[PDB]
Amino acid sequence: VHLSAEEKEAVLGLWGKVNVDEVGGEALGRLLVVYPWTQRFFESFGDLSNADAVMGNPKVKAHGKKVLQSFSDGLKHLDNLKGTFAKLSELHCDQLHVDPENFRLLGNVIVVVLARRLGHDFNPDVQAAFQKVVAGVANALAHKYH
Amino acid sequence: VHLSAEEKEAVLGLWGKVNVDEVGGEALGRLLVVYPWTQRFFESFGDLSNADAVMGNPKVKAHGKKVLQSFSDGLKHLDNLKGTFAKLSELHCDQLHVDPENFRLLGNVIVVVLARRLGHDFNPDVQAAFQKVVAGVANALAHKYH
Amino acid sequence: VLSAADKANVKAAWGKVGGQAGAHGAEALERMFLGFPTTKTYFPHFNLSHGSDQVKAHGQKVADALTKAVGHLDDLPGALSALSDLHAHKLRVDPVNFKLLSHCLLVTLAAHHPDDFNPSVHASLDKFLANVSTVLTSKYR
Amino acid sequence: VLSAADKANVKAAWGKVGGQAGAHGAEALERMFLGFPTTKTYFPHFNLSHGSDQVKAHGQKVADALTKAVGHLDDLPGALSALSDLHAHKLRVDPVNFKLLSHCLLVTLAAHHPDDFNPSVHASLDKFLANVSTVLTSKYR
Ligand code: HEM
Ligand code: HEM
Ligand code: HEM
Ligand code: HEM
Repeated sequence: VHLSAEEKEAVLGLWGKVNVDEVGGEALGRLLVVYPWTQRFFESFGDLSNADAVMGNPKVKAHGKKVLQSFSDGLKHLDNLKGTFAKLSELHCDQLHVDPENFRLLGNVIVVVLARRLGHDFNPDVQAAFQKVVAGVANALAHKYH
Repeated sequence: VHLSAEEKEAVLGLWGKVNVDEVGGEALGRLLVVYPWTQRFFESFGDLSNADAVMGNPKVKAHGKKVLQSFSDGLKHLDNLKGTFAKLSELHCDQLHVDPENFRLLGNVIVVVLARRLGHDFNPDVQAAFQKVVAGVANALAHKYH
Repeated sequence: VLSAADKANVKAAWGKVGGQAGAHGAEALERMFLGFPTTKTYFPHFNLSHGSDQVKAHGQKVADALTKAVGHLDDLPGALSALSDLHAHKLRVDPVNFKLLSHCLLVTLAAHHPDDFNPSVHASLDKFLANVSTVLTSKYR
Repeated sequence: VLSAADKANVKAAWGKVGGQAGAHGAEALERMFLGFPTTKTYFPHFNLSHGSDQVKAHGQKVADALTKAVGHLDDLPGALSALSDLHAHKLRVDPVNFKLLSHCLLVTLAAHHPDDFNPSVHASLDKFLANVSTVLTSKYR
């Protein structure tokens, strides 16, 4: 991603404010509530049959934590996003056959949970820095598309 | 793209049969009548008021040869599509303001014109190698985006 | 919004497919499975080798639903509302995959009717297929 | 159209936004200009600095158009007629820019109303903006 220095400070500054194990959970349940075709891929996770059931689901919460953790790792490797996400794009492509368009949709739902949780601190500038990162991670999880 | 030896041979072999100039005039006249918002960037070419005016327009045709001829340098240069296209990706991004999804729609319009012209040679297997290339090309023309 | 021009071209193009519809519908699925392997995830019960009878049979079913749509342009909602329920609601198929099949229907028709797939028929079929995909992707709930 | 649950969520959620409709449309356009710079080209006549007056004024016009459409959720095509032909025919706005503005309206609304943006409201407001975008992009298809 080409982040200036003012943008990288705005991203790492914003990220110290994130409760990783609250954000990731809320972002994977809304992905499942808001774009129902994604439910198909987590159906081994239980009752995803309505908003409160996705949102109250143990495995949705624990797996969202894992998802937002991968973001954190990737945040201290912005110059080498591809290589930090290479094994994970093999998981998503080869084994899971998740269409790349959904990497982008989960990227933007995490941008909505962050604005919901931080309010004024998730200003238009911070969002713009952060949209670049979400595009880079989306492209990095799609590099191994065999 | 990580393209296989079989597939390079398949793409190149068949590109030898396409008259790059007649297919580029065609791809571009069809993007502009199928996807009419792409005419916004080609306001100067004149009467784009119906598909007979578009097709047959000297300028759509002249320009089309040039995008297909750039497609050709990208072919066998596969290993390095990101530098072959870096000049044009910043040209698109910063000078013309073309949103990147239209790089996917022109790729697919070249693929139906190749299917229209080569017919049986453009079988499902050669198509599959080509969807990799056109994905490759768009991804490269999208690099300098953010 | 599918206007008169597009209605008239859908009918005529599809007229010229005629009885090859189900062949087209199968070539198109084969091209989809080959060009975008992620779609294959929905067919684990099918044999997806070169010209499987399962693929050719399903190919016929898609082409007959597209002919029902071609004879119901003013109201594909009604015409395809049980097919909406099956793909969005019941099989949950990704909206992205409908454009990938459309695109592959178009490469098939072009390849097979080249002196008949012209710019205006190309845009009419592409709005037709985009309107059929919209209807089958309505019921997510 | 929207299901009855969706209409009810859309109407209450946009109902309690109230007077802030203008301010949210303004901040939605700022977050799209900054976040997606290709969209700045439709506005060269404008001054696009944070707190610009033209951006504030045009932000009210966008929100008032979304209140007319929350008002007529079933007259949605008739209601947005002038605006579908002004966008597709006259301004030739690329389709994807409507998916980007819609994203910046859901981010603006989450930021200002954390309380109210529960997951179902979020789902009803996305289907509401995707169907508003389909009406505005309808001359293309
Ligand atoms: C923003 C991009 C994404 C990131 C950072 C991400 C990260 C991860 C990680 C850390 C794993 C665990 C790998 C393992 O089990 O060894 C994984 C698994 C998985 N992801 Fe994602 N993911 C992303 C997007 C998606 C999307 C959008 C889908 C949904 C269509 C998806 C579906 C899956 C599935 C099905 C699993 C397996 C879960 C399980 O263990 O039960 N992921 N992802
Ligand atoms: C894979 C697709 C594409 C390739 C390889 C490509 C290639 C080119 C090339 C060869 C030029 C000449 C640039 C120069 O050196 O001055 C150019 C110009 C241009 N391209 Fe593309 N392009 C692509 C897609 C697009 C799309 C889809 C749009 C429109 C929505 C676009 C809009 C333009 C415009 C406006 C020009 C300048 C036309 C003029 O001369 O006024 N390009 N492109
Ligand atoms: C152009 C739009 C499409 C049309 C017209 C369409 C139509 C149909 C029809 C007619 C059936 C047959 C059901 C019956 O026998 O009553 C069906 C089933 C099905 N469709 Fe589609 N379909 C379309 C797109 C898709 C896409 C894009 C996918 C996924 C990549 C898909 C996946 C399925 C699956 C998995 C089934 C069930 C297969 C089975 O019978 O076991 N369809 N479709
Ligand atoms: C999805 C929500 C949208 C709505 C409800 C909407 C609504 C409107 C309205 C009410 C006007 C004012 C017309 C008038 O009364 O003078 C307008 C103008 C315009 N809109 Fe949109 N719009 C939307 C999306 C877009 C998008 C995505 C773009 C492109 C990035 C865009 C670009 C414009 C431009 C260039 C004008 C003309 C501005 C001027 O000359 O002052 N709009 N829009």
